[PDB]
Amino acid sequence: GLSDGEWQQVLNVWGKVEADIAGHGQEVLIRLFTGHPETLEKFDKFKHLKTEAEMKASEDLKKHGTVVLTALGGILKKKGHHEAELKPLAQSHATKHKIPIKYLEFISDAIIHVLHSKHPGDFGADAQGAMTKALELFRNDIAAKYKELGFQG
Ligand code: HEM
Repeated sequence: GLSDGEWQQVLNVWGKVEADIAGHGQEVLIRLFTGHPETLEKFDKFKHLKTEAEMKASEDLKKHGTVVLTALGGILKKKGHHEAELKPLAQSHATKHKIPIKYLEFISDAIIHVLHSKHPGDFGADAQGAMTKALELFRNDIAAKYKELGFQG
């Protein structure tokens, strides 16, 4: 788990995201889609986006970014006590959306990238460490739910 100090760092970093949830969410999804085009194919409603310019101009993509980061933020604020929040997300992502855990790794990495991109010099080594642990815990708890379901891809 994370220490109390680590959780405080995570939620301090999260304040940056909360100042511009839509902008952070958009950039995270664009980073995901451009770095890993296979991920776009899981989204019937984003498949039509043929260029990054189109992605940037998509108001629905920004909207989904808000949905994604709002859900993640609610989970992070539980500081690991997130079974009720996380279980349904894991199950919808496995059973309905068919999202391999690899893609959760990709989006976790995208979040770290976007934080540095939007806040260069203001996302310190301790902060990166703590946020990485939180995202690993999130991913790992999802992975346990995936194993329960026998879901791979
Ligand atoms: C931080 C990690 C993620 C969070 C917090 C998150 C959150 C959400 C939420 C709240 C929804 C709407 C409710 C639901 O269907 O459960 C959703 C829908 C969806 N998610 Fe995720 N998600 C994450 C990662 C991913 C990734 C990596 C992919 C694919 C590469 C993905 C694919 C989808 C798809 C296809 C939908 C349905 C979208 C629609 O057509 O409305 N998610 N996600």
